[PDB]
Amino acid sequence: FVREHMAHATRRLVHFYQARIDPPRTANEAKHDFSTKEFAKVDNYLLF
Amino acid sequence: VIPFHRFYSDPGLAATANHDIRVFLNDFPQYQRCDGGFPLSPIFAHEYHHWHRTPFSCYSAACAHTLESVLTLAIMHHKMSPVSIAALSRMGLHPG
Amino acid sequence: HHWHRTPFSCYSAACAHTLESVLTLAIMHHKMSPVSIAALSRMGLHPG
Amino acid sequence: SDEEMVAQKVYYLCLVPAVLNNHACGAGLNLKHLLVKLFYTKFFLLTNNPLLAALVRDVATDENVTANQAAEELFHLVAHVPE
Amino acid sequence: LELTKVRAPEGHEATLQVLRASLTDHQYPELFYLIESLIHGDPAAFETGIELVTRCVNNYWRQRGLLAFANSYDMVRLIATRLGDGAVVPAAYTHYRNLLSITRFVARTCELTGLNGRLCDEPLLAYVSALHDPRLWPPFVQALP
Amino acid sequence: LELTKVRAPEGHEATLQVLRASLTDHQYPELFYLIESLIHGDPAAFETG
Amino acid sequence: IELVTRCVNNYWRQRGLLAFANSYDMVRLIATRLGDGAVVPAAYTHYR
Amino acid sequence: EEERRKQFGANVLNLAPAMVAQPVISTMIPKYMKMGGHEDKLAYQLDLLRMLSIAKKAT
Repeated sequence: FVREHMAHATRRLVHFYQARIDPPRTANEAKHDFSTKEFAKVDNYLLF
Repeated sequence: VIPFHRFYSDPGLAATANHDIRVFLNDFPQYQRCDGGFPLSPIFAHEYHHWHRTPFSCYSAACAHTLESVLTLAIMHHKMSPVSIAALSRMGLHPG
Repeated sequence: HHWHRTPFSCYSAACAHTLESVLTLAIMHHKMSPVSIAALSRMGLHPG
Repeated sequence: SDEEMVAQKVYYLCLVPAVLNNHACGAGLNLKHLLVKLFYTKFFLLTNNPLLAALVRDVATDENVTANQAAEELFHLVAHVPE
Repeated sequence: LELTKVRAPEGHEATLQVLRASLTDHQYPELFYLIESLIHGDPAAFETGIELVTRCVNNYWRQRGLLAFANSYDMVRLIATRLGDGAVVPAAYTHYRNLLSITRFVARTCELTGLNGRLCDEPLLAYVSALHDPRLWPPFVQALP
Repeated sequence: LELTKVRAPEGHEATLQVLRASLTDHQYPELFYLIESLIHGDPAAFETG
Repeated sequence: IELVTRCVNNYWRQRGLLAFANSYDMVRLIATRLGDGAVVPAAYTHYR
Repeated sequence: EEERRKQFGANVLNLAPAMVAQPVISTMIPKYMKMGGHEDKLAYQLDLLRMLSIAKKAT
């Protein structure tokens, strides 16, 4: 959702690591984590 | 350091480039990994808006090199257009 | 109270060379944690 | 670092003992008593030291870098000796 | 291995045979043991004693094909990071770099494919594989982690 | 691949092993990183280089 | 040493078969001695 | 002051006295005067040869 109004990302990029806290990965690497059969099991919370 | 793309972030590489990333991995060694999967900056946080989605990188991080991954990434770059499936099954190439 | 036990040393004494024992000591050092069994069976790698 | 410690543990716990078939034993020199014989060969501004002139000339040698010339570099590296 | 399906290292069999031979040779020298325990894994020691360690490795490889400073990960790591510019050791440096690459590839299989996530204290690989928690220690510490 | 049946490269995987080494190297030297980002892909910039 | 090791190098340079191989004590002394500046460079493969 | 220069060079460091011929061994002796622990006669030896190692270098 953020546009951030890109000016000098080469210096405004390390500021996110100046921040110490990381957002959750938003379902994509979890969709990679859950193996192919467990993606179809009830173990998968991202069935929906 | 510029970890601008999801293909193009590397934990130890970005840490030894700028040690703020080394402080980030001091905090969070869960990404300090070849697969990794960094939260990857509000700038270019647009993973869904990216053309290259997550399983490209999370395939390449465990891909098998030498003439098959080089070409199968380009086969993973087949479009999912309706006309792409059309020409694809038309030439008999099995879609995804 | 040692971390490594007699099966580690007594495998390494009778081991075979050429990266087989090198990688299999690394896989012998998977944990018997419950969360290790959880993540391991969701990898599909066999718990020991 | 974390990758450093993971790599050191992988090396010293998987790669080394599988190579050696546990022909290993972890030793360390008696460096305080050892370097006394290294010290005061003649002066500076050599190579009459027994068992320095043996091993240095026996292995670490060159036509450029002789017994004395190679013992010079180890005389430089005396400084940072740890416990 | 079939979880990984990665092909990073190249000359692994000849590399581990050169390591085996260096750690089989009966008169692997006192001087090499001295310099390795003396440099003690310090890069600020290695960078001061380059022209001894590099010339000594190179003359030892020229003497006999098995390489030098092999038993210490810190010695082979500093030899990896600095040896080679100027071609000090032309060919056995491939075996040195392959020792480093074997450590990296076995660490990848240690880390596997697709165990992300962390508990509030520790990452998940610390819980899953015992190489990744710092609770396990290297048996030869030269700089404390 | 089998719709095409083309075999244009022949030292392909050896070249990719050399590529693996070249883009692996921890001691991949420094003037390389200077010159490549300097030249930035131009024959007019490159003919002086 | 100046006799026996120069004799090993001379005899391997003469004939490709090696030297002092009748005795375990002699082959033990060769395989232990070599490493003193590589007197016998490539036949120490066969001795070790 | 030459008395302590005799004492540390002769009784502690155990050398025949040529203290002033080398400059860097001369400067460590007033520091070794102030330091105790003379029972361990090897530490000053090893503590001085690392300074002699510093005194010539090309790094």
